[PDB]
Amino acid sequence: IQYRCEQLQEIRRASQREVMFSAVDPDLSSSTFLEPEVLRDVREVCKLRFKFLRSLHDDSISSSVHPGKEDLRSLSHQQWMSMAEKVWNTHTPNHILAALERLTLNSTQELKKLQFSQAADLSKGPSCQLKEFSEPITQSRSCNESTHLDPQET
Amino acid sequence: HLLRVTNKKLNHELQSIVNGVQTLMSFFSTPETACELSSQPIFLSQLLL
Amino acid sequence: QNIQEACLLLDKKQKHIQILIKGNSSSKSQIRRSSVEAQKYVQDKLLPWPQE
Repeated sequence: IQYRCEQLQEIRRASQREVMFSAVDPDLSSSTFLEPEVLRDVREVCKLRFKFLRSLHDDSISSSVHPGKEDLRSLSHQQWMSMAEKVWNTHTPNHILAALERLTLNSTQELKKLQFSQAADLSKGPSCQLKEFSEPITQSRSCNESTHLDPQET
Repeated sequence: HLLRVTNKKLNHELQSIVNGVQTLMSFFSTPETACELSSQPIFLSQLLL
Repeated sequence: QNIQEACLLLDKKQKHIQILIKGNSSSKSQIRRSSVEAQKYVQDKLLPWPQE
């Protein structure tokens, strides 16, 4: 009984620690604010579960029922259960809930940024000012001969 | 005299079990019926979703 | 032919969005029930033991 009272009293003392989460101003660059451990661990558990759900969705759209994918799904679910149970045993329920509230707020701001970026493109009339869309990603320079018509001919 | 010492030990362990279980149950009580003490919720079932 | 296959893909994705919206509404309802079940177990089963 005494050992159980000590365990519950430790969870109560852990609950009393206020978790500071950093303000999401969108224009403020890269600065070094350390992410709360609860926010990281809840994000990684949610991201592992999201990857699992996405793999189930991609396999439902691609009619290629490759049978060797079921064993890998069971392993991914057990790995998620063990990590989720670890998170529920390492972090207090209040901190886990506050980390989920922060994750939901971040997801809501990503959707609002996507709404504003597409509205600014419709008000420019047809003048083709191909200005500086800069950064991303890819060009995997390998490929062979083929004739592909550079199709951004207006 | 030995039996009277053993009787005091037995009564102490009986009282410690009573106090131990009352302390244990104080963690499960809902914050509405408890006075103003900072009853920070310990369980997920005690948090307002 | 690619335009027709892409229309069929758009319809499959649209059906899946409807399933996910319905699934998330059900999950929200189930979390609320699980909270009430845990509180009711504490009240009916755990809280009486100190008197016995």
